[PDB]
Amino acid sequence: NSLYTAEGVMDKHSLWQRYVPLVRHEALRLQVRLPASVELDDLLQAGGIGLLNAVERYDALQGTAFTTYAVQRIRGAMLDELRSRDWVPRSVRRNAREVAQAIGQLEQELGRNATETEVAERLGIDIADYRQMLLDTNNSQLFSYDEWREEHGDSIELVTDDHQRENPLQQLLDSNLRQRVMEAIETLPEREKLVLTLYYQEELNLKEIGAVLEVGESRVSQLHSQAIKRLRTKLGKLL
Amino acid sequence: QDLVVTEDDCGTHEGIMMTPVIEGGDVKEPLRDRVLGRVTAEDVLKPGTADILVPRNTLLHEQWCDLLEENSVDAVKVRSVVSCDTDFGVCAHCYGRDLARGHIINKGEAIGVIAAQSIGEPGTQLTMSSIQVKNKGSIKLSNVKSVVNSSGKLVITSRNTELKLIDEFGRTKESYKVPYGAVLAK
Amino acid sequence: RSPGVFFDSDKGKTHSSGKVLYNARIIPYRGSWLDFEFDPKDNLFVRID
Amino acid sequence: RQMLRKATIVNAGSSDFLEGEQVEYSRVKIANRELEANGKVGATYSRDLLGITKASLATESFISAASFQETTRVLTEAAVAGKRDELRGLKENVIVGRLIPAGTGYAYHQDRMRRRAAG
Amino acid sequence: EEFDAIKIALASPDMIRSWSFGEVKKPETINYRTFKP
Amino acid sequence: MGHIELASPTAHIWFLKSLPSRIGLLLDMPLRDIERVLYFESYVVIEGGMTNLERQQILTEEQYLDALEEFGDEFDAKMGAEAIQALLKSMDLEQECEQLREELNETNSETKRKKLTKRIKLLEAFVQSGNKPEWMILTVLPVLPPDLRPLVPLDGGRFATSDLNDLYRRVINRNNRLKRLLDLAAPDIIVRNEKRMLQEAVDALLDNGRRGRAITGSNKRPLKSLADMIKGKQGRFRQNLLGKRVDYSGR
Amino acid sequence: HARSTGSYSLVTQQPLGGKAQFGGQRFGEMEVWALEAYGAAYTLQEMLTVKSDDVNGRTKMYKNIVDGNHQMEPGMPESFNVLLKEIRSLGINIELEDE
Amino acid sequence: SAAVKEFFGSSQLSQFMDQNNPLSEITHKRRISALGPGGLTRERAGFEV
Amino acid sequence: REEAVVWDILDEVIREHPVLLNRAPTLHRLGIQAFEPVLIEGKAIQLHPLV
DNA sequence: AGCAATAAAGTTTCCTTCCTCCTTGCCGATAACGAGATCAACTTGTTTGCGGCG
DNA sequence: CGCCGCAAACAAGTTGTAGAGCTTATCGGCAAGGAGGAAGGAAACTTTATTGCT
Ligand SMILES: [Zn+2]
Repeated sequence: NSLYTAEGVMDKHSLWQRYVPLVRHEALRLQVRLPASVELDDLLQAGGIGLLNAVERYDALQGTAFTTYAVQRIRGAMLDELRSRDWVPRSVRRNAREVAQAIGQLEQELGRNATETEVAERLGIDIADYRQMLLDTNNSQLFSYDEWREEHGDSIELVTDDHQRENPLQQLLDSNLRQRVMEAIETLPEREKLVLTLYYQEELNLKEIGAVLEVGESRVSQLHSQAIKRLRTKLGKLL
Repeated sequence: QDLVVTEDDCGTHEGIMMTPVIEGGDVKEPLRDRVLGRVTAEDVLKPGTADILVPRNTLLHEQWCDLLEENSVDAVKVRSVVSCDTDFGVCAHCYGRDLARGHIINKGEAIGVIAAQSIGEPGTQLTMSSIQVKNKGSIKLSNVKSVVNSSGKLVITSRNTELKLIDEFGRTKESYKVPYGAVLAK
Repeated sequence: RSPGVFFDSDKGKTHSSGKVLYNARIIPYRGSWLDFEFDPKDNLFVRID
Repeated sequence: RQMLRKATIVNAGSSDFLEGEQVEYSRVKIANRELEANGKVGATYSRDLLGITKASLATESFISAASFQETTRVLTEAAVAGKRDELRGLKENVIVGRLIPAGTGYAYHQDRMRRRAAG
Repeated sequence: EEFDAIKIALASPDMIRSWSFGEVKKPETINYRTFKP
Repeated sequence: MGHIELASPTAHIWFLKSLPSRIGLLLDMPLRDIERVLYFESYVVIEGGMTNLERQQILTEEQYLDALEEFGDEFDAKMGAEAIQALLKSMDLEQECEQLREELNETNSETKRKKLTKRIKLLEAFVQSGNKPEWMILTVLPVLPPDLRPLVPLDGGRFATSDLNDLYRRVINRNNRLKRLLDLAAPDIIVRNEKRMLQEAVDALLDNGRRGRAITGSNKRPLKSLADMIKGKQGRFRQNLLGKRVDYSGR
Repeated sequence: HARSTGSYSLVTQQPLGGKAQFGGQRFGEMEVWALEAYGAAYTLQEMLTVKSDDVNGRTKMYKNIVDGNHQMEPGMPESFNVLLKEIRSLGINIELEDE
Repeated sequence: SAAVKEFFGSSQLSQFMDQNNPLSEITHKRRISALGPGGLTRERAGFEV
Repeated sequence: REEAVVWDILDEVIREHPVLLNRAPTLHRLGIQAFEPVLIEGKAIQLHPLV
């Protein structure tokens, strides 16, 4: 690209070009981790763009190196894109790195493992703190179609369970009971049949009628109760 | 997948001759079997000549195979499947009988289905000098060019020819082909 | 199979030839394999892994 | 007879000179064209043979071809060409799950076919 | 439900437009905790 | 179905890497040439303002410079999908059809006759289908519904997912980057890398280890594409569509 | 193991397999080819629609049975349209000609 | 520990024991293969072995 | 609760109420047939020998 | 029995409200180490097509 | 023309048999915010129960 100035573009871009190898080699140990670590090309694109941003705003009177002004934005960009891929918060991972340091450090202190009260004391915050963190951090993503072990008898897509299923007779008898509500209340005062119909039938408004009559719904309460007492006059399981 | 019967008869023109598979030794498929449930290509006759029994087509059941096995025919044509001309399908006449049923196939059936199953099922099971007449009978050599050799006997001057033993009646007993200019005793 | 060395010859690979092709193989316990072999026209060739 | 549903062309005047094509369709055109339609503009023919595995794909329908083997290639060479299958095989009906063009449902199938004729 | 035949055709872009309802713009699906979209 | 808008076009693979292309197969050009265009390796002529040079004429970027400083204006030569797009856009069918059918008559030697027929019916197809060849390209995509690539939780809060999602995401990231980059008019090399990575992401969505080598998760196992929803036994046809699990049954 | 009615899939709503998970049995193409050989349309039609996928179908048939009614109505499998949607996702104007 | 625990838990070779009968265990322990890593596969490998 | 009427009613139904039975693999079309029930007190099917 | 009153009790709404936390974005300060590979695959195999390849 | 090489691509069926992880190591401070959050409470509002009058 370019600027309004031209020699401040060609010097700009010559510098840009010259320390692409820096982008490389500093990246070239930020390897084995998450599979874009395998890619490395994302890294290069990112590095170039962060470079331009640093470049745009080099501060020269400070007398720092421009490589040293660069490294800041370089790293920050790299970390940004990794932070983009992960979808879990940050202080999470602070705590995770911290337990890692501490637990290794103190397992060296002791020379053996797994005496969690040591975690409690060393991280003198609370037990429930790390106890919850253990959930929060250490439990990660898995995939759906992986084979079920002793070659390909079935997958994980066979062995699945659900709770929100359909069931045919509950809606059936629900409608039976709806018409039984009608069967009870068609004999009863003009409004209450209607309030309970149009509230329970087509899923409309209740006190919308309390505003229409303007009786305070004392009588509404009473008649609601009596209709209950009348539909404790039938027998139906699904209890 | 595609194949069915479309039509009752296609009224189509002729097809193939069945003639027996006796070669090497004795019969290995009766001509009767190769008639059973065929349809004739044509009106067909008897060695006492001019005795028709199909008006171009019949169900060729064992009455007829017997009626023929009385006599000495050795070749008959059939409205083969291949000469059936029906566009997108076939006629039943060209097919004839459903074996498992035992009568003329009705219209409406699938075929190559049956073919594929019938052929695939067993196949699993299924990997698992001189010429010297034995018996008397007339000799029949066809499409020959040959010569009396200097000794006086016959030697073939066209690779076409092959020896037969025909019985005294006229049906073949045996058939064995003889090399070009091979030495004969007869 | 062991590590070490191994000899063999395929028989009419380009079956137009119907010709033998001898070749040798090397298999370290750890590290890279290696293959020496001939061609239809009696010339040596090599390939790693 | 299922191995043989194609023949290559000798002459021309109806279509391309030697383009591979149904024998049956050749018979149709000449059962239509070489008739009093015309003495001859249409063409004569060699006769072809084809092994089964590539005969099977080499078909009007793409679907049955697309079912089992090299479906993608089929799919392209059809979809480029604005092709369309007409629901006449078995598989064509079982996949959509309609009644078979045969057997018991033969009769309703011919009913639906005269409906295809009758609107 | 009842239909006659199949036909394949090419996917013109405007058909993508007509089939669509809206444009997606970002990688995520959900929150990690609120098991929500 | 949803959709996605792209910055720039890309092209389809089944139209290309498969047996006979139908893309360059049309043009009368090889495979490798068009790869090295769309791998962004070498320029090629669009349309010589000077007929000094030729259409379809490949330009390594270095000898490109010779012509570049020699004329500058009077040629058009690019590298990528837009270029091929405009080629595909430009050419007429009709004339090529007539001329092929004409000069067919001259020397209908075998392989020549074959190739002529080949093209001619390609052409005829493009006509009579009503299609437009332009639509080989891809500048806009569909989205499929979640229920076909879902994400659901487990007993202990854990999850399970469909890999497709992952592949959508990379695409999106790259494209958004490219926009951000384009807003700055940045030096072009970055753009080049950006789009090669783009199209690589694209076809890897479609069919992973066909052109370039396949993407995996941490396990060292592929991120399963679309195609294998449809293929082998595992595909819908032979698993799930023809042979069927059944109720009111037993053993 | 036996099974009348129970759980299903979710992606495609058809039944499962395994006595542990109250499994339905499988019906292969081989069994189709046989049925074709006899030529019984309504049978295989049914087991492909109602006892496998067509949900409206399974529902209303169960309704009719308990009502004493031994009759049928068909629909279309969902898995078909799933295939359609995969196709169009692959960048294609797959579609259908209405009658 | 990750390497140790995995192939004591992740390898094909590491298997439940077959607790049905004495023979089951002793013999299943004397059981030999050419499979897994550094070995072979069903479909590729043929008759010769 | 499995009352005696339950079994009586089953007997009412299943007469003339035929079924389909299947061995695997289906080579030819007789690999399946169409039989008529008879109830028996076990967990295991009896079958006419010849088939 | 039908109808209301007073009093009491529990509310849902619901709305603010100010504590507290939590999350989205940015920019920074010494100087220089190296162009990856990294832990894999074992070569099925016969048939068929097409690009070269003469 | 007739190699030659290369590359693609199918590889029985249906039961069951149990369970899944991770080489990982991935600023760091500030701000400003905007959501949320809880508090304890006010307050429509609603709901109960106990005595009055047709
Ligand atoms: Zn016929």
